[PDB]
Amino acid sequence: MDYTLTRIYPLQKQEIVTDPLEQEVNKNVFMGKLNDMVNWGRKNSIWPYNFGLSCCYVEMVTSFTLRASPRQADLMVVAGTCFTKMAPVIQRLYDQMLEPKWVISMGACANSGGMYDIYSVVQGVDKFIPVDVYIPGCPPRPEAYMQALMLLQESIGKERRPLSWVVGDQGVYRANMQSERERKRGERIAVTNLRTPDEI
Amino acid sequence: GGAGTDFLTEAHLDLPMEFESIGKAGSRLGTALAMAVDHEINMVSLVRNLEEFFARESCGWCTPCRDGLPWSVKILRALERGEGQPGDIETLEQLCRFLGPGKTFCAHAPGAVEPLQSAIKYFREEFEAGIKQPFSNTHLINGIQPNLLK
Ligand code: SF4
Ligand code: SF4
Repeated sequence: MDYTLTRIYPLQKQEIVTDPLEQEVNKNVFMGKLNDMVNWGRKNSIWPYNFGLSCCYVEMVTSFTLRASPRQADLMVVAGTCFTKMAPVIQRLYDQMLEPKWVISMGACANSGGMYDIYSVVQGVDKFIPVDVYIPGCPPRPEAYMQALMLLQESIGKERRPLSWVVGDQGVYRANMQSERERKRGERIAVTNLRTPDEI
Repeated sequence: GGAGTDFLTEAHLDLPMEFESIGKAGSRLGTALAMAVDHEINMVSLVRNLEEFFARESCGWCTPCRDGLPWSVKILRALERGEGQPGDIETLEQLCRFLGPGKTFCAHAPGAVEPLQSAIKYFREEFEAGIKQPFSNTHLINGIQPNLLK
């Protein structure tokens, strides 16, 4: 598994590296156990902050069926169009969160601007805010967010973040995971026949 | 007087063979060489033969005569084979009006529809016996529900 080191957004240190733990110089069975324990607690305790924008927030509340403060949130779900007047607000809320933090882009608009390539819309939240999981759709089905959360859990269980801010390497090593598209290419292509669009 | 003249009935046999008399009767004197049709002759098959000739003698210059006459031949052949579908006689009549004088480049077609319009006028019952099948130009595509026009 290769990792991307974000040592100390559009432009920042992104050096592809090897598992820092596997490196013998910094290889300790105890340290590895500690890393796994922290990753386990974080992936099984992702408190969310749903920034409600446009129509995607409505699908999100259906899935909900709260860390009202960005301070208590570990994940910011950008669900809606990134309007010009809203972009400063989104950046401020994300900048009022503490490490570790994650961002899931839900919807074509948050992903790339979607059908709204217009003068009053930022073409993607990834133009100003780092994103971890992208959910295609418009609006993405409530169940799609659940899949995205599970994908984030997997990515979080493989991260190598500093165990303490006073000792060790303060670098966030994120694993270069395999694309879901290539992972499930086989089953998708094998599909042959489908139900005719004639019945309910 | 010719394959390109409008058919007349026994009632028109007492009309003088002049250009004005036959014209008022609803046909043309033509070559004055008349042809007699007996009761043992089917009008649909007779006009199908006439159209097959007029359609293949077309030179192919103007669409009305080049692509319109061949359509009629197919409808007439379907009618004589009992495979006519509703709307066939209407197409035949529309062709007769739209292939009339002025519409085509020369008078080959204007005269080719003269026998057809007359046969439908005096012997429609023969053309009607041909229509025995329901109208259908579309097959059923699976997965696509059809627009059911009423
Ligand atoms: S991606 Fe589609 S459904 Fe979601 S906020 Fe944008 S326009 Fe609305
Ligand atoms: S009507 Fe005359 S010009 Fe037109 S296709 Fe027939 S023969 Fe040719």
